[PDB]
Amino acid sequence: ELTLDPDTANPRLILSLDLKGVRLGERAQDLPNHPCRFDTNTRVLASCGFSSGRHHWEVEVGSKDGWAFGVARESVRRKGLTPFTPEEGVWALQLNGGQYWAVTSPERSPLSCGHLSRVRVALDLEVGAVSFYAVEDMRHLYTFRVNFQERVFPLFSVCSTGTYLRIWP
Amino acid sequence: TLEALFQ
Repeated sequence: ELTLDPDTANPRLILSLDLKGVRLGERAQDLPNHPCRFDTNTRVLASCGFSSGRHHWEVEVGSKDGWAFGVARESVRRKGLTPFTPEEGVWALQLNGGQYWAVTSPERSPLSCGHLSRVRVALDLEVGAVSFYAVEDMRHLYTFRVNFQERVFPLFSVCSTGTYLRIWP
Repeated sequence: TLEALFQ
């Protein structure tokens, strides 16, 4: 039921026709520059955000470096180059330098989780947590415990070609 | 590295 929101998408991203998938293109599309659009960081949000309750979705991930995904607070900064950090309201996993990371700050946390293909995200706004699990055995990857203070959106980022993220039906 | 600067 989640779909990517094209009005938020950085113009270099290419969204799938069914709005489930995202990869990085080779040029910027000519798109209107709405306040909601990430104009520099290679990000896109889902069209649905959450202010309460518990929510699950699953994300199919490419094998090559370049992606990061999780959740963002609605007030995440959209304009100019911004850090990809929890302080900026991004709580995410990332594949970079051949390693899986939970994107903590100032140092990321390397995950010795083995190869990932699909990840379940469990967002719990009632207790204040977002957790990630590898779907094959639901092994726990990481949990951020956060007193979320605003609406929270699923977040996706792809900053190199050769990889992808896809919301799974 | 630098290649994730725009993440």
